[PDB]
Amino acid sequence: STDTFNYATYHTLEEIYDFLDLLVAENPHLVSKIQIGNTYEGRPIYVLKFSTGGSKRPAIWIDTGIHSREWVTQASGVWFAKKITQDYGQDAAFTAILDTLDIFLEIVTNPDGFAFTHSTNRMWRKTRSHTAGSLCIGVDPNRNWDAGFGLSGASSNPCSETYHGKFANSEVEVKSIVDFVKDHGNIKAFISIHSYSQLLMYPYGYKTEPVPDQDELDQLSKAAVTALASLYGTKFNYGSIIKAIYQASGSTIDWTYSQGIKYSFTFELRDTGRYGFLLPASQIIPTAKETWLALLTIMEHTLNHP
Ligand SMILES: CC(=O)N[C@@H](CC(C)C)C(=O)N[C@@H](Cc1ccccc1)P(=O)([O-])C[C@@H](Cc1ccccc1)C(=O)O
Ligand SMILES: [Zn+2]
Repeated sequence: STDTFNYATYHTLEEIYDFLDLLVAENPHLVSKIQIGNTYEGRPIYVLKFSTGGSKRPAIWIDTGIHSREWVTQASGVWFAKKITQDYGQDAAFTAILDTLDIFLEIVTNPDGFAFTHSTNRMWRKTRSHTAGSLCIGVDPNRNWDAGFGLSGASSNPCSETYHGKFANSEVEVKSIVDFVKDHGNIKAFISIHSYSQLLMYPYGYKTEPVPDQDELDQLSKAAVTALASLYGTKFNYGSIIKAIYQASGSTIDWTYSQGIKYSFTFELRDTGRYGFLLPASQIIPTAKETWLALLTIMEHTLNHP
């Protein structure tokens, strides 16, 4: 059951999918699973919805595993799902969050990539869509969104790690999120989680110009990384994507923010390079724990600022 699940190890796609079902079955009045589409290879795409009721409540969205090799992100998502059901009705501050906000959690945002990192190539990053006249496979799901699509910060070469695709939303894994969010209409925070580098970022990645909500986002980022540090002393930096890392066009939070989702953030988790993507299983739960502190901070702020 989810009480006997090993949270400190990396799992396969099937185990994570079995986990989703276990958690819904153990918490039928709190947690449900939504299929938002099928991947290029036909695998279902699922979102957990955590809700104490109401009808299209204001919601936080959290996604992990958009880039499939980023294993700590999926492993942390599993932990978060469990943390939510452990804490609701036990922790008062968290209970107050979920008595008002819904939470949507997409643990494996790129299932075909994820299965590929298990079957064939531990370092696979992209989707697994085939591109004609190319033998190279896949599109960078973090360059396929409709925000500066195709501008500097992405590549038109199908073989590139940052290939943008033929057009915005050409990847079904991306378009499925787009349609979910637009159909929902009441997403107030959108958090995309990646690794590694220990960063918390707000938009834009595609241009240098500051977002109009920059001072609010920046101070929230400061509050979040300070919360994160309070646990093991892990040091995160924060800023716009373009300043903290590099120019990237067609990325997720640029899109979400342009739809009016003000609290659009992207995390880069542990570590800063020693292990990079190959983070030991012994760092899964501390990464998750400290990251949960940062998440609490953003959620509470979203709760309090309509
Ligand atoms: C071999 C390697 O490291 N490749 C990079 C991606 C290529 C550009 C070289 C990468 O995979 N970056 C991931 C994490 C990272 C690694 C080293 C330094 C900094 C970051 P990333 O999660 O894939 C970085 C991410 C940044 C981002 C976040 C949100 C909106 C726009 C861009 C991205 O490139 O999508
Ligand atoms: Zn990434």
